[PDB]
Amino acid sequence: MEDFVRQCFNPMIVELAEKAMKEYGEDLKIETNKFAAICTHLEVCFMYSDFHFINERGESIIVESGDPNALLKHRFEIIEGRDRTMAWTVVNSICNTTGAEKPKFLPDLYDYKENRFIEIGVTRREVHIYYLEKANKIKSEKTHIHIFSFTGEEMATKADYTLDEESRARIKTRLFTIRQEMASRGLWDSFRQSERGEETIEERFEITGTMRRLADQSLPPNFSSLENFRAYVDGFEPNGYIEGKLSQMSKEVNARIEPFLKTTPRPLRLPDGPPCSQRSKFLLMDALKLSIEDPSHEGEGIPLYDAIKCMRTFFGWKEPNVVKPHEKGINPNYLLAWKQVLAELQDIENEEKIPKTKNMKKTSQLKWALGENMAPEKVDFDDCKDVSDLKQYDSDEPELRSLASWIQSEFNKACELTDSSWIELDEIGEDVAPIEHIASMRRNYFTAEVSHCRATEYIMKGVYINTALLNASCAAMDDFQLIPMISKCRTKEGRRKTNLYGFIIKGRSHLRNDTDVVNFVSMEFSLTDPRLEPHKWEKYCVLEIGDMLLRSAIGQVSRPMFLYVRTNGTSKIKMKWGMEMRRCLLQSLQQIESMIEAESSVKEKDMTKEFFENKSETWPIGESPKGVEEGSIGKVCRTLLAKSVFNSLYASPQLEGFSAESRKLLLIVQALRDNLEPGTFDLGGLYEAIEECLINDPWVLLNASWFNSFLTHALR
Amino acid sequence: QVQLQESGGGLVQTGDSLRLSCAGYTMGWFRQAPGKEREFVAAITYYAEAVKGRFTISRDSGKNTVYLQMNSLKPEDTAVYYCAARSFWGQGTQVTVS
Amino acid sequence: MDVNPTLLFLKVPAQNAISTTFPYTGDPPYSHGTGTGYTMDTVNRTHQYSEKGRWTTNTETGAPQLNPIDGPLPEDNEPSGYAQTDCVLEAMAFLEESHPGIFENSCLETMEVVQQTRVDKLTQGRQTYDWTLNRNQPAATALANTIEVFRSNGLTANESGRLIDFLKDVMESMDKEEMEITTHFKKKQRLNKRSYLIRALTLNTMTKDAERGKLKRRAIATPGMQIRGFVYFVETLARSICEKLEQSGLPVGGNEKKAKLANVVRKMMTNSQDTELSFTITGDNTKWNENQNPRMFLAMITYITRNQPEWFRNVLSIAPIMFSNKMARLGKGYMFESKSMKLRTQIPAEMLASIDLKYFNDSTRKKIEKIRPLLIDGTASLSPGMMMGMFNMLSTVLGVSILNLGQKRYTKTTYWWDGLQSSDDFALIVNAPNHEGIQAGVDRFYRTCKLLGINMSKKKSYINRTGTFEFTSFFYRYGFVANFSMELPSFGVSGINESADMSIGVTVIKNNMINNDLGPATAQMALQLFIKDYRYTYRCHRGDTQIQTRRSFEIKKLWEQTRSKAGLLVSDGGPNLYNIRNLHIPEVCLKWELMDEDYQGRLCNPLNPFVSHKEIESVNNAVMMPAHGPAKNMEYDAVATTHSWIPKRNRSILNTSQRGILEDEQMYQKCCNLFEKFFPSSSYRRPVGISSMVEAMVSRARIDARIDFESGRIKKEEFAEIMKICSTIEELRRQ
Amino acid sequence: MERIKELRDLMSQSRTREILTKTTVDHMAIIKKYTSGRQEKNPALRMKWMMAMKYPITADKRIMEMIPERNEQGQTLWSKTNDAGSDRVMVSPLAVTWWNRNGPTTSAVHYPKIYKTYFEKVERLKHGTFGPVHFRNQVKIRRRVDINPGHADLSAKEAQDVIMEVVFPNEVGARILTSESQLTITKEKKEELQDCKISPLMVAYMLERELVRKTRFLPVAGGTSSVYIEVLHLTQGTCWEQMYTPGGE
RNA sequence: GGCCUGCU
RNA sequence: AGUAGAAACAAGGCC
Repeated sequence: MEDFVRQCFNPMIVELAEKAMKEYGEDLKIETNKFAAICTHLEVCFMYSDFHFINERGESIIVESGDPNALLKHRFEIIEGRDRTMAWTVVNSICNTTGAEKPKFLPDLYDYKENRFIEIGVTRREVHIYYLEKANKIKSEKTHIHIFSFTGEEMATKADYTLDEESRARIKTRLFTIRQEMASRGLWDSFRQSERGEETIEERFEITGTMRRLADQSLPPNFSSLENFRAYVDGFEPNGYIEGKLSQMSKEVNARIEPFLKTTPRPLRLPDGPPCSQRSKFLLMDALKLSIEDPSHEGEGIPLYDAIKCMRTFFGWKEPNVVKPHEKGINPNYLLAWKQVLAELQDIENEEKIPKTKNMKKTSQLKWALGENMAPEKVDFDDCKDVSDLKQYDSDEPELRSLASWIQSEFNKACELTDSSWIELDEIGEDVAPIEHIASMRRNYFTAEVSHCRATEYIMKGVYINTALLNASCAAMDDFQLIPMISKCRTKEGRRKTNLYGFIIKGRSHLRNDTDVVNFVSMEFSLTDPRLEPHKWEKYCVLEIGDMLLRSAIGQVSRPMFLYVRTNGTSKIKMKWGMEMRRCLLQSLQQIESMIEAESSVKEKDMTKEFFENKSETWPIGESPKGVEEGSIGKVCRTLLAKSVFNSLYASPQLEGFSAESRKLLLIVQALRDNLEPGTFDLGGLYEAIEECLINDPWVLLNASWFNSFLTHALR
Repeated sequence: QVQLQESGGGLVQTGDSLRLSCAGYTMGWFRQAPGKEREFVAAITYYAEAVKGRFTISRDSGKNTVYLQMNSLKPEDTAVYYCAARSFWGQGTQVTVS
Repeated sequence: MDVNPTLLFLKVPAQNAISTTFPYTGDPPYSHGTGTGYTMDTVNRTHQYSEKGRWTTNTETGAPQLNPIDGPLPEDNEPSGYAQTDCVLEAMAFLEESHPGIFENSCLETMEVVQQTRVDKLTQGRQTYDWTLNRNQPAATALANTIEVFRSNGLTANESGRLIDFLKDVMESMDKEEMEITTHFKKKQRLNKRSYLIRALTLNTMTKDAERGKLKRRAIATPGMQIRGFVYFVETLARSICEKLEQSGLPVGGNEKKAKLANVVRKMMTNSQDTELSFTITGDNTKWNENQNPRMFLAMITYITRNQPEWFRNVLSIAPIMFSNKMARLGKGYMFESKSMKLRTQIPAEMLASIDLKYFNDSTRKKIEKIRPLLIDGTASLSPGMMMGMFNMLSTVLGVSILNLGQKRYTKTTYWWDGLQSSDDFALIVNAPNHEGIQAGVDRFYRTCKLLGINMSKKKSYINRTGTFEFTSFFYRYGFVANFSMELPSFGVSGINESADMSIGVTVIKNNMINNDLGPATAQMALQLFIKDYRYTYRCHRGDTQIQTRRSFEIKKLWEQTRSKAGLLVSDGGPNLYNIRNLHIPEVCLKWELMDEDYQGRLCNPLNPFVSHKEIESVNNAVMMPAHGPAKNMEYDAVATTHSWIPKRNRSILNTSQRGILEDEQMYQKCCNLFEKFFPSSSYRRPVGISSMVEAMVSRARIDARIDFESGRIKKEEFAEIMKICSTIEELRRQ
Repeated sequence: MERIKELRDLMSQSRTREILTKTTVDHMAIIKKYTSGRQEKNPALRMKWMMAMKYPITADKRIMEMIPERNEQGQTLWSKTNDAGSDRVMVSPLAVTWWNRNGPTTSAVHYPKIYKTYFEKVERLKHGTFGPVHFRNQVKIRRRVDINPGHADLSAKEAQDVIMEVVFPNEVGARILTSESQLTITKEKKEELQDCKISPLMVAYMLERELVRKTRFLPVAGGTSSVYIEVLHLTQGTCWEQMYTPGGE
């Protein structure tokens, strides 16, 4: 039958009908009479629509061939011959522009004169039944319907026929051409009734070929095919198989509970080796401040001018000389770098306006100090294979180092009060609710407690230094840059003040990965002689740069004044995390506020004021040789803030591992102290897990010592 | 509705013979020389003065074909020969006599 | 006196101050170089936990595979992957018996979803291993490349737009003699059957960074695109199953987890009378993923899909069949340094099979020596067990089956147990009349776990009396206690854009106040610090200050120009009006009534060249990877302002041979923008159909010109011009 | 006019012509998401790192013809170098602030009508009345509650057709909404937003947010009302309760 | 010396 | 040298 559509109809219509065939997903080889019927429907749609044009009037202009002009409007514009999505697109667009009603089924054409749709259907059966059939299929329709049938008859409601009658003679001539051409073909044994509305399909997902063999190799050891295994599974029913293997399984497979008593836990062993060194990016306990007493705010001002003005406030400069060498570098380079920094600072002082940011010369001194041109050149393996020295990067456990007493004193003095306010908080919306007033009062109390704390000063120092370093690295990637360490505080009298700890020289910072390292050299003034705790300054070079006179009742001290100079490095991640050190304030004060709220849930009243003023209640916050010492809530605030600050400063994988594996043991010990009969399956394994995190970090070793002390004081 | 295809043209000798056929009502054969418009040849019977006695028109209504049997050809018969139905025109078949 | 914060625990219980034990204020550990060492170590460890299995060689991939299932029962407490098929089938049968109709229903909804799912659902995924280039690429890019290759090779069933048809094409590709791929350096290369099989069965290994809570780094894996559809269907089934199990806690959030934990502890302890003792085990499973054999997941799913259409069973079984034969790419490679000659070199991992061992240290030398036998075409066969939690939900199903297997109806003894399982972590409440009963119950639970290939970490687990325990960093002590140290890293600028960062910060403060019991004063301090950091990050200072920045001049002139300066946004250098009462209001709407009409109009102008919206999914959704958890998405309330710009892209593609991808990106985006202008609903609802672009665009041009004349700007001249231009593009597409 | 013209210009060049011809409508989404840009793992780090560069943001090409290349002192506002995989150009953040002080102005009166949810929140809070804070232990119990206070009793898919018919009336397709509540919602949001020119996508997104019901599990103590849950952070705490009555009541 | 890139 | 820690940075590539 398909030979007929090969022969007669034009290409355009046959591929339109083929795409309509693909539309609903049925195959053309099984039933083709539908293809012919609907392609004839589509053909009558065209032949009825084309050759029919309109101009600004009604009364369509009919031309056998559209002449070249702007007057190519089509009388009837076709609906079908398009995908369902576009057919409904045209339906909705016509409804929204023509203000007509939206039909629920697919029309075939639209006309302007009568401003409505045409649903053309030419069926094998006579018209006077198919018409009202499709009419009762369509609900309350104003779209006019018109149908032909092979006998040659026409019909329509309203007795309406919308265009010329010679066109309809055309239609029925086409119709009988179709008819008495099948006459030569002979199809009416099924042509009248060949489609009955079949819609059914079964989804087929068959495993075959290579993928089947893979299925045959992904079974238990004693199975040969997926078919057999699935049959076995379907036939499988529970018949007490877990019990049999449990009985047969060796009894050494057990989870015996070892009781956890007061005498069970042993102190954590600390590693032994050379004392632990300093790792901070700046001096914390041995910092010195040169000040100007200016009225500018933290960010307000220009760095270089402030630094120069602060440094001019000090008199007593001496020619620098080596006091304590780096022990691994070239100290003369550090000396020359310091003198170069001074010289270029003067050079800025001379000229017209202090630059906002200064670049330094790339001398051999800072070329060595900043580690320039030291990365091995990257080459290909095929060119370097016979080199005996060629091997992997050194990948082994870090060097072992024992704890020293300097970190303990540094933390002790990091929780001490100061003679300045190191936090100038921002603005918030004016409090409107009583709860907001309570929150503001609490916040004011904590700010009064923590602002005068060395932890806040360290927070500001780190934030400013890391912000400046990151910005300089991102801006001046190539050229070495000078950045004075600046921090602005407010005195007890209320006068604002600036403080200059020293200088940082940032080097080449072409940082691609988050782990890539930018090297800088840090110089900081101090008065602490490095000849008393040399092991804490393994990586520092310390010079003697001047003498300071601070008013004291013992005449006047006239102390020496040294310069701690070192080469340090950071990374994008480290800079970003060090510039978010202000969340240590959060951590600490959230803990304290949780304490206050928990206690106030007992007594139905806010308990902040008496906690902060009466200072009757105290918490164990340290141990003295006499015994455990307790301090007021403010001291707890400062201690927790210092702990968070040191966590942010000495952060490392060792800290995370020890924190987790020691929190586990802390929970076990707490369960013991709560009389909850705690038990363990392998306590030695937990101890070994904790002890492997303690390698060389001073902070984690101090935490381990604190944990041992807590165990000793606990378990009683 | 009526498509038409001509066959049987080509290069021929002067005095030679040629059978045009047109596969597809009354039918006509018309010709067009390169320097002119349409010229009547034959219709079905009637023939033009320049081709009478030389050429014969015939049709098989069971094969749906009209034939033009050309004999004793002249260089002046050189034209595209078009078949026509009566409004419907073939594309024409080239006849070149030399 | 020496200060010691830990001594604070002598007065404050450990859980009431547990936040102090979370050093989440410093930089988390990161990996620096290759992850090849970790990948090799994981492969060797997975293969040696199942050493007593049986060896075979796949006839298709030619790789050695180790099957430990039904192997000898363990005789020691070391990790073991010798799961027994009959035991696990019985466990699943008991799970079904205790929850009748679970499998049949879940299979019904899964069948619905599978037969109505679309291909585009695969684009909604993070990095995936594209085999066309042998590298990780965004899910959409890899899917597009694979579809292009399939269409070039003759597999065009995916044009049906159905994920099931895409999987049919994927499987049909397995039986092809020779496929063709494209490489740029374009060159057409031919892949034989075995090479393509291994490229479709392989995984890409990387090192996990920003992982807090352990000293050593780990390795993670990413699968290809051929196997992700089957994984999607299997995980859909597993999620539908777990949603019907109250003992599971994987498909829920954190608060739901806490609620279920509280309910289970109350149920276990309350029902226990005075005679029965109760004990809670806070258990962690050692080597959870390395001991879960994909064959056992195949067994579980084929038991689940019993009495179901065979096509459903096949499509759900394809995934574990491929995991059982999965291969893993070793990784980036290894970098060597020579100090004598002062140079460095980078050898790819694919050379580990043949490269001499003189360059490697003892540990790496031994690892390579042990893993070499499993190396096939630069990748190692990893049949014995899963790599990194790809089947999280099925593992949770197995754990829930174990938990339910002790409902006192199967224990047949006075002791019994229950609890909650979330993959790699569990809380187990066991009750028994005497300590001997508790010991026997825990011993039998451990033994049954060892029969299913699941191991309990004795070093990271402990048992106490009920009332105090831990679960996924949630510490329960007669009621869950807030931590607030897990969410600390999320208190900074997110890094999306100005308006997005502001809204996200305020919303995070609000949420942590609602959930993590953040205090009022602490919340105010957090708001102040966040505002400070926000102003210092975006160079948007109050405007009345003299802080010179790259943006302080325009901000200052805008400040001096504005009359009601209280309406200026913090992004434009205005005062901050936020407070505890205003944390749930966008900044634009909070300052709407205070803005000057000129500044208000300039700010919220639709014609601004900065705002760009791509799809309904990416309107106000921000992907923030939370600390100590998987990547998560958040809805943030924000008004589309001129500050909603999107930041610069990487721009490093220009120096790579893969430079033509940018031209393809630009052309695809131009075509997509044209289509959207032709089809405005393209973004909100993704268009569907089987036609091509130009057909729809030209036809809609026809119709829209028509109707927009029937009322609108068009004129006959223009309408006819459009009609004949449509004809022109038609004949152009013809040729 | 224009649209078909850039269509023809695209089809003029062979590569785009092939892309338009061979690519089917269904693959629309795929190729639209086809990109070499990886999703950032650490957005904060790079946002703090990119903002230190010049020209850190991106904007459409049109910015080159609305904003001058430099400001009064000569600080550059935009660059002509396009982004990696787009025709957009990289520009400095000042071009934002500049746009807010001398850029074109419009009538933003209809934004309150569009962003109905946020402005309703603001109005509800502005007329709220606070009360005394009572300090007592709060038994926070976890419950499933609806957060959206303006949901019109419609699901996502249920209101998606409404949203399309309100914004994209022609792409609705087969669906014609039956429920009369949807009829009235369509009428109201059609006549209200008849000429709003913000964007079809944002309008659809905000209509989805407003009408679609959404639910989440939260620890609550009292309240349980939709209006009382949006301020759950302000009314309920660990040991304090703040009586509050939104402006709606 | 000149120019390109900074998660590809 | 320095940062850092089971492998890396201490710029890369292209002419």
